[PDB]
Amino acid sequence: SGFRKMAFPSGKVEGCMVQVTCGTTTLNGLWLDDVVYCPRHVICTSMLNPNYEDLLIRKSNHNFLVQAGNVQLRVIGHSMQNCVLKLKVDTANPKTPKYKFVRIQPGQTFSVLACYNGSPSGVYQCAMRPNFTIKGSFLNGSCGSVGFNIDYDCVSFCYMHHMELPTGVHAGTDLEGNFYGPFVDRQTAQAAGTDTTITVNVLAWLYAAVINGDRWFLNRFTTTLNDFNLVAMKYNYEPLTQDHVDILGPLSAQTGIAVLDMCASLKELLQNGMNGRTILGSALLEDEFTPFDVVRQCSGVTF
Amino acid sequence: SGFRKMAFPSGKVEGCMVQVTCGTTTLNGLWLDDVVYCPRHVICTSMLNPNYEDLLIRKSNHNFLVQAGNVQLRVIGHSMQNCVLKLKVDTANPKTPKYKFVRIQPGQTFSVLACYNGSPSGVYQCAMRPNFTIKGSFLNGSCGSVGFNIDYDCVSFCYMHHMELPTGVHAGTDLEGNFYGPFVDRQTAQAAGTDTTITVNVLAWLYAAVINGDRWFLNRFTTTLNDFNLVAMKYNYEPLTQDHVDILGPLSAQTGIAVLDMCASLKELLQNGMNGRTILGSALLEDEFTPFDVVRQCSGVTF
Ligand SMILES: N#Cc1ccccc1-c1cc(-c2cc(Cl)cc(Cl)c2)c(=O)n(-c2cccnc2)c1
Ligand SMILES: N#Cc1ccccc1-c1cc(-c2cc(Cl)cc(Cl)c2)c(=O)n(-c2cccnc2)c1
Repeated sequence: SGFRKMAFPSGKVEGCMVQVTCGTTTLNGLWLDDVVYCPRHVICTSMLNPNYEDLLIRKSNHNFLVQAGNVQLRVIGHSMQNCVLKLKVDTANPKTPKYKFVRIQPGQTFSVLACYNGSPSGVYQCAMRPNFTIKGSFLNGSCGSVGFNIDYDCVSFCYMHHMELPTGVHAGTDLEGNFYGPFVDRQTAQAAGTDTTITVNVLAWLYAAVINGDRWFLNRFTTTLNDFNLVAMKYNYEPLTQDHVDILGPLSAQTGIAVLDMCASLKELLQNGMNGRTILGSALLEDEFTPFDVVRQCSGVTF
Repeated sequence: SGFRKMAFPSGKVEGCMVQVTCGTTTLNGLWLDDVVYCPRHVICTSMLNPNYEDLLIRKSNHNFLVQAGNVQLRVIGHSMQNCVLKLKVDTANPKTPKYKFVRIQPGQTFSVLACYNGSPSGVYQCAMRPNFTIKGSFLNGSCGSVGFNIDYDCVSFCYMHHMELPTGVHAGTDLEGNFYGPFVDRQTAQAAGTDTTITVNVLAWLYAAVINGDRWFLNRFTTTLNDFNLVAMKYNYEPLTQDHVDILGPLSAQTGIAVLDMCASLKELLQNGMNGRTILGSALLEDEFTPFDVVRQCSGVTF
């Protein structure tokens, strides 16, 4: 029993982290096979309106210093794919895991391995917000740190860190260099859009709570999907879809509580608050656990 | 910016996890050099009053099946140190990190690598509670999972998981087999004692909040250590010591807020609640971040 914000074991990713230096800028890169991936803004000198095509044409391989621990890797090629720089190196990473690159949907969670100067610092879990920012923990030097999920022994990379926005939340790309959200790797007035709460995740966490013995929020009522969504939109929650209801199926079956029954609990909680009580140690409704996350942690999958 | 419950990178520990099987019982072991450590209750058949001296005398080396991935390790010796079994194996772990064994004080935090059948599942952070339990996330099969801190590249192991108590919290030992708290590895009526909140940690997290721009709880007042402790004891908080005040020094200096000034804020928060506001994303006062944890994450140390 118990329920914690749990990240994936990070070792397979630690073995891929390197330091990329271009000029006076240093950040992190991801070394898989004979290629190092990193944010293309490593080539900028500080930026208002950079032309990265021009900036990269003016670089050579010798301008890129890649260090894996203390061993310097020799850069033998360099190209640009969207907002990611790919540096071909002359030796393949002997620690390359089985991996793939995936672009996730908002509401999905992943583990972040925060890194500085190519050295892992810490691991934590977060979600892709509906407004395509993440609420991470990132200091200067963290650019190029990656987010990932692990299935079997395959690492699915889904995030590379590029920027902190003015509100202190974070923006980045998939491993093909495409930003999540409307953001651009430049200094402009861009800001995080209005966010919403991830309804299906909140319901997943309520199921997690029941599995762990928190039942005080349950009630005898059921609601209709349409009438629940009426309340969801009023409290700035994402609409619940039949896809979401179907995804909550296995948890609904383990606990014997129908999805629309649990929706009636969430409506009550939104309308009345918790009256000084807590759920799984929280005084607010938690929305960064997916249904998969709840089953994984409350049933026990390993990697 | 940002502030997350951050665990240490787990890879150095993943390389040490193995499966120990004795009879029909399977759990996890920790393989360092040519020794595998695991909870001694792996030799029990289910237990009301086990005599582990008798139970171990009746075992041989061949009763212990140790698997590191798929490679079976040959057990060449077996002994008992307090509540931990030590199985000498015929090959040293090639992935042994620089390590040491430490026994921590209540209020200290560590990362847990939850494991099943020798395979890492997930990593999370927790604190040793004042009542010497931890609020972990542990399913059947998790015994022998370890907790640790990492400094430089040295892993300090401080917890091995032995038991879930009736309230769903967890009990275990240091890596020398000594339980934290009064617990015993037997089936009895033992229960978690009354817990308290870790005051110095709460203050550390309030400093973390200021560093991250949450200032609404600050005020012009200061309190005396004695008058603060008067309020602490009323709300079931641990007494604040001059050692604690001194430990909060560097954070007090970075923010320019005196410890006893911050204590006045905490008194106000205990007496009045938050009035619907949050701090670092929480609606309750968080107490599982040490002062070291705050400096590490708000300043940037790596390993
Ligand atoms: N690492 C690194 C680094 C190294 C040298 C120089 C600058 C950086 C950098 C650059 C950006 C940035 C910001 C914008 Cl608005 C647009 C663009 Cl293109 C890049 C940034 O956000 N951070 C950062 C800081 C804190 C948390 N998270 C990310 C650090
Ligand atoms: N693994 C494992 C395992 C394998 C085979 C048989 C039993 C176990 C076991 C044994 C104990 C236990 C409990 C008490 Cl009260 C006293 C003693 Cl000596 C041991 C236990 O608590 N768990 C457990 C369960 C859930 C979360 N965390 C810990 C699992």
